[PDB]
Amino acid sequence: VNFPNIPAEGVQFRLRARDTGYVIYSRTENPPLVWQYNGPPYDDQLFTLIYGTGPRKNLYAIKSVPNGRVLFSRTSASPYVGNIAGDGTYNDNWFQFIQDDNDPNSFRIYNLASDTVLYSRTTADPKFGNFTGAKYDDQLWHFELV
Amino acid sequence: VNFPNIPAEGVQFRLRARDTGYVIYSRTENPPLVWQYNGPPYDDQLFTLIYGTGPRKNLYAIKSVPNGRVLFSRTSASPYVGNIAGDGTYNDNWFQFIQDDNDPNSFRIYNLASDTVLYSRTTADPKFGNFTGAKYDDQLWHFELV
Ligand SMILES: CC(=O)N[C@@H]1[C@@H](O)[C@@H](O)[C@@H](CO)O[C@H]1O
Ligand SMILES: CC(=O)N[C@@H]1[C@@H](O)[C@@H](O)[C@@H](CO)O[C@H]1O
Ligand SMILES: CC(=O)N[C@@H]1[C@@H](O)[C@@H](O)[C@@H](CO)O[C@H]1O
Ligand SMILES: CC(=O)N[C@@H]1[C@@H](O)[C@@H](O)[C@@H](CO)O[C@H]1O
Repeated sequence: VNFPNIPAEGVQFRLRARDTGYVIYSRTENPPLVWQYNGPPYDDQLFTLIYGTGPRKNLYAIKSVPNGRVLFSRTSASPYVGNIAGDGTYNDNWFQFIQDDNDPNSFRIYNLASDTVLYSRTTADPKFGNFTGAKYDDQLWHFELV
Repeated sequence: VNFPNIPAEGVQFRLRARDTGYVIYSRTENPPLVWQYNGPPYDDQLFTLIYGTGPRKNLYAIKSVPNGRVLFSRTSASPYVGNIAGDGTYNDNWFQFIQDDNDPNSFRIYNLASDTVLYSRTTADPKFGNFTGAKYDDQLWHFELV
């Protein structure tokens, strides 16, 4: 089931992991350009959604407020999770927000092109990334409206 | 996770529900045109896949062998599950095959446009249809190779 509380188009938010409490950032300098962060609020943690239509209905591009780049999640080349300019020019720029089967208040950030979800953990490196496999709690996210 | 054993493009198969053992049929006359059936093998139970590309990567159109129509699954209008001429003109003609979380050999027939899965049951009417909500075993299918 699609997450029932997806922010309206253009509404700004942070993406915060339910369990770690870390947020995603998307920047243009100093790789990794997309990663998780535990610290003060920076503008590169702010996102809006571009609503997919037609073949992209129920998918969304995740766009950076300060730099305008959208996220991608792929398995073909490094970096696997990154950003790129535009408004979702490429297939792997498009994400589905899938409500958790148990916790109705959180969702997975799912990529149709790559069949992956984003995760945030405190355990094994890489501590942030994408993943194809079983459901784990470290794949659960919140929209944090600002 | 996408079902790892999706038939090659153009290969013929039946869609049989794991629990009821009923198969889907798709015909042009006598409604319901798409429904479940408990009985002998007939041509209107035979399907092939059109492989989606580009924005439809990891999605598939399900085409009927004897009549050439593709399936649809929608919540907008009755019939909710049906067929239509073409090769996938509409977004509700496009399906993802999502492996079950527990049973690696079965999958849900998921529609991105409508956020529904197909089900087959012996209990309440309608005994075949689509559904937006929790995971139930009556939503599990096999590709039956012919
Ligand atoms: C002083 C400095 O570089 N701090 C960076 C900041 O620029 C921002 O990218 C943040 C993630 O929101 O990560 C921090 O490590
Ligand atoms: C053994 C191990 O590292 N397991 C992790 C699992 O805990 C979870 O983090 C998942 C990503 O959601 O990735 C797996 O590789
Ligand atoms: C005008 C209208 O309703 N168009 C629908 C279309 O949206 C789609 O549901 C299709 C089945 O793939 O059936 C059509 O009748
Ligand atoms: C309350 C109720 O009847 N729930 C059913 C559920 O058991 C299952 O059959 C599902 C289809 O997967 O449809 C639901 O309407």
